[PDB]
Amino acid sequence: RDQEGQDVLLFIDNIFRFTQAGSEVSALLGRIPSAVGYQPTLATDMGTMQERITTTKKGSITSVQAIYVPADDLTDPAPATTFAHLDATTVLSRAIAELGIYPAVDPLDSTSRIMDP
Amino acid sequence: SSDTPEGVRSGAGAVRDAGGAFGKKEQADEERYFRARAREQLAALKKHHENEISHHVKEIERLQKEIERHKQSIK
Repeated sequence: RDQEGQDVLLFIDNIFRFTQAGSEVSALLGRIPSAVGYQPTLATDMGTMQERITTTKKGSITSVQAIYVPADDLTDPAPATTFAHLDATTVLSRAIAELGIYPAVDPLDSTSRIMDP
Repeated sequence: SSDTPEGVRSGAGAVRDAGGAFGKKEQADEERYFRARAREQLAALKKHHENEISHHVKEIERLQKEIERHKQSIK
């Protein structure tokens, strides 16, 4: 992006193990935990990583991140904080593979925030 | 949130495990049936308790006929 000026991609597998490992560092030092057990600096630590992926004047960085939703809880503190940064979703479901359709993309539950005229 | 092992599920026979107003709509419904079959079968215990002597009686008559045959053979 900087030294060459191209359109980078970047895959992180997955965005929950980034978050879960920050809570282990923060609890080995001694900091008192937040809500359900995560670290107090949960949104800033995600902030300083997720803000370095932008579209500057030279080039850009795009990102594609897999998400694990614990205990089917879409309001859990770790996927709540990650959803505040997202501009899309992609859902791979078990049923669309049975129809024979590839890639297995669910076109009713996959969103995009820039869907606007 | 049921198509996942992480998402919680239910057991078998949990309606009467709660204790609501379906667990007592069912605990009483079973007593309003099996109290009235308890006197269809308490009345017919006069007949078939006499019938089990009548069957025994039947056997006795049968055995006495065999004895009769043997007694005539001896004669």
